[PDB]
Amino acid sequence: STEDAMTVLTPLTEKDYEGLKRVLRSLQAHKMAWPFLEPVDPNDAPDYYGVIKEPMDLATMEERVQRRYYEKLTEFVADMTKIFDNCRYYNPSDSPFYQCAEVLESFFVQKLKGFKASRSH
Ligand SMILES: Cn1cnc(Nc2ccc(CCN)cc2)c(Cl)c1=O
Repeated sequence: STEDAMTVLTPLTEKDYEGLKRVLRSLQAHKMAWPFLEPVDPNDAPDYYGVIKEPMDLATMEERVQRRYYEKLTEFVADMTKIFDNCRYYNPSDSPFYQCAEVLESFFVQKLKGFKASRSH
């Protein structure tokens, strides 16, 4: 679709980055975002960094958004998707972390669809 190819192909502008920061800020303020605000503490999960290849967290993405790290929206979505995929990979489905990744990813998808619609019209 128009938004699909534009997500893959259209380079991010300074205007887009205003939308990326807003989406991220709305995630950081969500009540179920508490496990993803900062990197996982390895004292809380000893084997986490031995099994998770590419860890990710909202503070790392905030730094990358600040430094204009992302060139395409797909790269931004890929980093965010890693946060939730890493969580559901390491934790059981009845874990509070797992449940948070399910709620927050749905919330992110709602906000991402709003951002994609604002770039095209
Ligand atoms: C297994 N596992 C553990 N903790 C997670 N988040 C998280 C990050 C930081 C803090 C407090 C910071 N000292 C608490 C929880 C995730 Cl996401 C996870 O999967």
